[PDB]
Amino acid sequence: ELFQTADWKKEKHVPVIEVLRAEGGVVEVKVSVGKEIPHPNTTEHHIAWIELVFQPEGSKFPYVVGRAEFAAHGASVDGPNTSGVYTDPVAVFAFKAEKSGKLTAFSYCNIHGLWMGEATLSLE
Amino acid sequence: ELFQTADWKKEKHVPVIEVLRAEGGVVEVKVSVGKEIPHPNTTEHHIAWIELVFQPEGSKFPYVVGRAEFAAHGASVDGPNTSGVYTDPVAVFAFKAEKSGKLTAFSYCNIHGLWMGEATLSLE
Amino acid sequence: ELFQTADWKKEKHVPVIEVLRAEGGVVEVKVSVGKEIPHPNTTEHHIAWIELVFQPEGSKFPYVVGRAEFAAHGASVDGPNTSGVYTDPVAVFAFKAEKSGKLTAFSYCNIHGLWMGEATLSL
Amino acid sequence: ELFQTADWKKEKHVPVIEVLRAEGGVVEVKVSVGKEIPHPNTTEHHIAWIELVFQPEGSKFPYVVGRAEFAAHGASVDGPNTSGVYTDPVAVFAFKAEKSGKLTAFSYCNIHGLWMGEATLSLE
Ligand SMILES: [Fe+3]
Ligand SMILES: [Fe+3]
Ligand SMILES: [Fe+3]
Ligand SMILES: [Fe+3]
Repeated sequence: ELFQTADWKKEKHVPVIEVLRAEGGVVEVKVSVGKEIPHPNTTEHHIAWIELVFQPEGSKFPYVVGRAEFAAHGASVDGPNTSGVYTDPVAVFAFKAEKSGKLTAFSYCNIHGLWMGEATLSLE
Repeated sequence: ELFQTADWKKEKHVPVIEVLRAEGGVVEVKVSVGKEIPHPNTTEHHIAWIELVFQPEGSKFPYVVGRAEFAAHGASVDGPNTSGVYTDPVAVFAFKAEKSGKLTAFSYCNIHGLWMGEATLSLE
Repeated sequence: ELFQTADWKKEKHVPVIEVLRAEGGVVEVKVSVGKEIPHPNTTEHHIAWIELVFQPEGSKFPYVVGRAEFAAHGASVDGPNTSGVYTDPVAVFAFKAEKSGKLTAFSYCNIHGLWMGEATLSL
Repeated sequence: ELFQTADWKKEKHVPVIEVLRAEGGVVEVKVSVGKEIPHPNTTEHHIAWIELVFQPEGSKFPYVVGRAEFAAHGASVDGPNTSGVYTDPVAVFAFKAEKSGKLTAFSYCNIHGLWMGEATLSLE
């Protein structure tokens, strides 16, 4: 596939999905790349975005929940890696849901292609 | 002007910026629309996105930090407002920042136009 | 498989890729959904975006070329399907390329899930 | 103000709006940065996106027509400016429009901040 699923040893790209809460009709999911072992974030090499998808049990189709773009990577008029602003690739999606189902996240590294992570959403 | 800046009495559109955390050279900034008086989120009327901008003091130009798209609004093959999935218009942007500066957020209601909120990041 | 690849009879979802120009590696690629048999575009049911990916031959990784979001679906303060403005799901991606390779397009319908189309770029 | 409107001399940033076609109730609008004098497109410096907004005359609010992201700027595992792939900052937006009205375009250079362009759609 275009969508890579297994991280290499020394650099992490697979978007990791953490269900922070799922009860009372409401869900909070954090998705990150390189949470424990940071991926580079330079003008030349960085994670550009994460998109989260959710398919409720019994829904014939999945739904895009949302997308987070990480847009600052240090560039400035003074050269690459000079602005002191770098957006970390971690996003929090809050959404209503009524059933459990499957979470899929996609992410993109500007030089290492496309990536997919997956997790079950158990709604209390 | 195109970017509206003062809420109306009954429905809330101005994006609200909150610094949640600033430690270790990383800032976490929450942006939300309607945290207190919730904006509608239906198939026909919803907040589509929030974009955050940061201009460090002394920087000649502002930088986009990132953009969050809130993509689920209830639509399904069964009709509007039936999928049970609605993305809340709240995002958290985690970024490296070296200096105090000005935070500006833009947001969009699909029927009520474009909006802007502003806040100050003070690092000392 | 989240990415559907085969259209239904009555409603068209697969992003169709047309290379308009590939000369001197100045490349224009049009991508559309429902070009000949239009997909609905209402407040309730529409194509929300198309994304184009290109992997040059010899490149170990693919690159996102760009993404086009189609944001207007007739919503207004007067009700659904009243603004008079609807964005058609067609985009043109202009880019430079040095080698031939593989194009992949992705698109999304707010109710019928995710879709993929593929084509070859021959410079 | 954040949205700059007047180009410098050496380098063009203002997005230029052109109505290419208007028939059958559908309008095609091209928006580009640097069509005469091209803006740089390097791993370090590039136009990242253009967004188009349309407000039909008599409509109390504007509508975002759509957004185009130009995501490739030469980065590869071989270093900056080595992939062979660069996305030109030109987009075409095709949309149904019933009425004349005002077109606004926004664009972003990753080191030179935010930009605005304006034009009139005349349908008679
Ligand atoms: Fe990487
Ligand atoms: Fe509203
Ligand atoms: Fe559909
Ligand atoms: Fe520039």
